[PDB]
Amino acid sequence: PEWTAEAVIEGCAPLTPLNMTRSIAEMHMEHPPLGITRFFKELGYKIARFVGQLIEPLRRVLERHHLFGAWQLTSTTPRAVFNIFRSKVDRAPVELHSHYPGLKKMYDILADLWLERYGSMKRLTEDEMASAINRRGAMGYQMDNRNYGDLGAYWDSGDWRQDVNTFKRALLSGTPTHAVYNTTAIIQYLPADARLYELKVLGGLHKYLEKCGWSVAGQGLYKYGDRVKKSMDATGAAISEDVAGWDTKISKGLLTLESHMFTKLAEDEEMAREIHHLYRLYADPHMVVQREIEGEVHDVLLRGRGQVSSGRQPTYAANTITNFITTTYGMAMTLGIPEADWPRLIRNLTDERGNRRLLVSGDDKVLFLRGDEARVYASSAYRTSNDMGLVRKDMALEQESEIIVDVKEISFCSHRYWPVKYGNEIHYMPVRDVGEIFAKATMATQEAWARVQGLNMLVNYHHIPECRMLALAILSVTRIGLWLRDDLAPDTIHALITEGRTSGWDQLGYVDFKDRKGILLRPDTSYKNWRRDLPGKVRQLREDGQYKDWLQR
Amino acid sequence: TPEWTAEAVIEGCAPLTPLNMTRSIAEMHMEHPPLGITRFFKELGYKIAFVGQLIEPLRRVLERHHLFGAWQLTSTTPRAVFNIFRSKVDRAPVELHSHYPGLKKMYDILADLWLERYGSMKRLTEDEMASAINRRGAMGYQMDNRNYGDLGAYWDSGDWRQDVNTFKRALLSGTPTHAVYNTTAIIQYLPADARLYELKVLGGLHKYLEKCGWSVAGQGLYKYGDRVKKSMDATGAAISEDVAGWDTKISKGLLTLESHMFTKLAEDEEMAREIHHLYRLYADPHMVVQREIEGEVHDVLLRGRGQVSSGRQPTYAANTITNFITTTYGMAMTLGIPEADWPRLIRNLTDERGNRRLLVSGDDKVLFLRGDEARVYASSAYRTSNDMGLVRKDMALEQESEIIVDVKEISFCSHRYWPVKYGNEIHYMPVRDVGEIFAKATMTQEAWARVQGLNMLVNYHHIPECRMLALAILSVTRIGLNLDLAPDTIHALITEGRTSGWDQLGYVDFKDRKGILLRPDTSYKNWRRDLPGKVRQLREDGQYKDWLQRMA
Ligand SMILES: [Se]
Repeated sequence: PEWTAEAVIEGCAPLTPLNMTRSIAEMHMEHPPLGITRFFKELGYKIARFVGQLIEPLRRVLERHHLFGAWQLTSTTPRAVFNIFRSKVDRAPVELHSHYPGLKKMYDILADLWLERYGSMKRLTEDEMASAINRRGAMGYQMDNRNYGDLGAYWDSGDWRQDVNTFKRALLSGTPTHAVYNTTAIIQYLPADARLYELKVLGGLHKYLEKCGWSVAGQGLYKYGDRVKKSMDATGAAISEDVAGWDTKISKGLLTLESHMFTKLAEDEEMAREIHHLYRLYADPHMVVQREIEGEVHDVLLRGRGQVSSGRQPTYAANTITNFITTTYGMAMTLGIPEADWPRLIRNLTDERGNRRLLVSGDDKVLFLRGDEARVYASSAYRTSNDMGLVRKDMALEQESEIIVDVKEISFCSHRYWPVKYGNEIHYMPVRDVGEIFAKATMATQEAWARVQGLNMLVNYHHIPECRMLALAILSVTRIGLWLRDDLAPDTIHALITEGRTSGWDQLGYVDFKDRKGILLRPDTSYKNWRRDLPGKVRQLREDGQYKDWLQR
Repeated sequence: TPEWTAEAVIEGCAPLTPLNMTRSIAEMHMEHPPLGITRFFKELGYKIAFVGQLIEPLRRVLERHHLFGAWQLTSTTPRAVFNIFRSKVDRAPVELHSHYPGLKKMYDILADLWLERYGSMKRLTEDEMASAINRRGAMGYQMDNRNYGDLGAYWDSGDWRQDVNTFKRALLSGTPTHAVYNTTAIIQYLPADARLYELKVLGGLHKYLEKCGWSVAGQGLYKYGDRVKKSMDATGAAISEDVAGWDTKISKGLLTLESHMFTKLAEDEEMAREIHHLYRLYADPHMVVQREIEGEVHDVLLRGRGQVSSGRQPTYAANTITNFITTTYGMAMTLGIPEADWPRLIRNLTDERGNRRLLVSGDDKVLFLRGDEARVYASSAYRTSNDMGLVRKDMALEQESEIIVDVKEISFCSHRYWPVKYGNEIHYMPVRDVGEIFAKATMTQEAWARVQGLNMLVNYHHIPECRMLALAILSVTRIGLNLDLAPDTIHALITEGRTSGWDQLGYVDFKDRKGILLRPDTSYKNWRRDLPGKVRQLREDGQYKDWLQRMA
């Protein structure tokens, strides 16, 4: 119903709403709006086998002492879909605060460092686009009638070349086609022709992130732990605070600074107008979310103001940049760093020099500081993020930050990092609750998709014994011939970790036996019987194809 | 029509039987039948066709009183290349002699010692390769059509990854691709993909040598004199004898022992097959040399048997191993050391214990012995090396060896070594004819010159004219090229940081500044006089620093 006024950000082109009458009509609303949301404006509504068996003998201890989670409601009813929307998404971002000129100055600094060092940003190419799509992606309501199976099918047909140009021409006129977000359970995504356009236009942001020492873009999970140890060694204190529902809290004001920075990176004038028009869409999101009232399912069209959508490929790069800026800003403000040193500050963070480091990935971030500046930051830095509504999760509003002094306690990208011996080298490797690893590996071509999880798990989680054995069991049960290949050997793994200074199955280390507790499986009777029965269990599932014995390693 | 002698059949060793060279020979595009005017090689066919300006005031003195010549002022006509080759390379190695059983035992003893102590040998990693290749290296005729600029452009492209596997797979099949040597003026080399493969397979030999007390592998030249003094201090006499054209005299029989030894070092059986197949190539060398007859330039494909090519990355490591084994075998035989003590002898030479010491680098060797055993070695040890054709350069066949008793008379790696005082320490530093030093040092051009400036300052600061030129080079080249050095780095290399400053970097004595070193006469003083102005005259738009201030 009643929105606050927007912020007036000097020096920035405003994200004026586009003419959405064409895109709204493609959704085919029938009935007037009910209006039961507190921030979103309703405009109208219309009437609507391999990994699992391999881990089944471990399922009971995984449900009881770990986060396997058989408590998945499977089908999210339309009533539950709307309930999640109303509690998590239907909340007004904080638009009015006094930090935009400071934040803008830092967006400008980062943009200038990037142009100075690496030049202007280009649209993605077809091969760069081809390597980045989720071929399993959905088509969207506005394009189901064209009958493609998914994104990969619609990509292979080459029909996207004309839809993307059609989408681009409609967007640049001010009256876009296919501009209304679809939702699933809340994941928000535009139709597939819109997603290839925004991937082509903004996909280059990832390239800059590959050059920044405070980003992990284009690095394997196996590289993260040493980066955490490296940053911790140069500082000694870390602050890792998650924000509750980060996507839902980004303001239209911050999106304006995002658009302003990205247009500044555009190589030509037209590309800048494309980026700007994409953000006119983003800051004025229209989406269709299901409800259920009196046994009747509705598709509900709702209008919001400037949040961040789940299923846009640029979101990761965009969230990563904005999380870095806002964190460095609040940090610089709290520590009293003068504006004149802000260029050196961003430069140093990018180059990993000095005694302050950041690691940022999406809404996930770790701030590294010396002991004295950590205490200063911990006592008051929350005041600035609270002004912008970036409220920290599971903490009281004004609780002082927890200061981490043990590198094994630093959580980042949902993992902690422990030292694992590789020959005479030590490298920090990821650990999380093995229920979560196993849950992803089995839910989150079925024999084809299973063999990827086995290849994934062996490279990334070989130091967790149960993860190596499930990986070797997956590889023994999936058939041959369906960076990591059928010929995946330790030499491939040692090159990723130690650049080939180690070799052989013998030099792939494990975690200490004492720490195989808590998040990892305690080696108990259920574990021993799983291991004892594992070779017998790989033989009963094998069918038809040719196979190799892996558990012997 | 050259008629080779019989080969040698060495017991216990896999023979280096020739490879099917048909495919690799066909890659050279030969057009005409052989002329056949070589005495040893068999012709198969033929086909048709900054620093400089800084030292210029010393050009006259360097050309008359030192070994400078007129650098980069002449090139070699094709007739001259073939004369060079016909005189130096076209000579049969000595394959038939009685020393192969004794030599194999020591090859076996050394291989067993390394395995026991340091484990098996692995192929180099991609970082290990990258940090050892010669980026300006040539591509080879068989690879010019791929339009790479040099080896670095080839390496940075990542196209080498499959070519090396393609080379590997052709080699192991017995019919290699790209196995014929190219030549330049005589340096011989395979195409760039082959040199990456052979560096990958055999590049690990270097790691073994860095652990041997008789090797200077992976040590800077600034460490050599102290090694010479330390070996001299433990012995009292030295014999330093150069072999004329060492590469041209290694036999196929000796290559069979090298291959035999390195296959034993391999960490798995397919590595062993790769090494042996590479030596099936080395022992059966095909190369293309130029010649000129009646005004017509030829590319002549020639086939020989079992000598050593220089444009091969493992050649250094292989040569110093064989140099050590043949020298250790000759000394043991001549001194009457029984076979049962050969394991301890090799171990002791590796550990720098006992009263016999060796220093080996390529074909350069110095044998350190007590005065008594030095007399025995000098009077007959040449018999054994003459038997293997390793004839000593510039001496009669049976001239007794020169016995050296003054540590400063010892030549090793083209240098002699004089004591230079660093604070209260003495360290032996390399000296040679400064005409050679300046000649060796004479875009990428400015970057290259500045590296010669940093190298010369590190290695030759004790030579005054060398320090001054290096400081001049450091003042005339920009800051920030693609190569901050201070004396704190130099002392760290020489005295482990026990000394410090410019004022503790020693000089040679004034009296010894003659002969090989420049005499500080009128040409020298005028050169020093005009150097600051020539430095300013040669500067271009970069950011420079003055270095001449660090002397006078
Ligand atoms: Se395992």
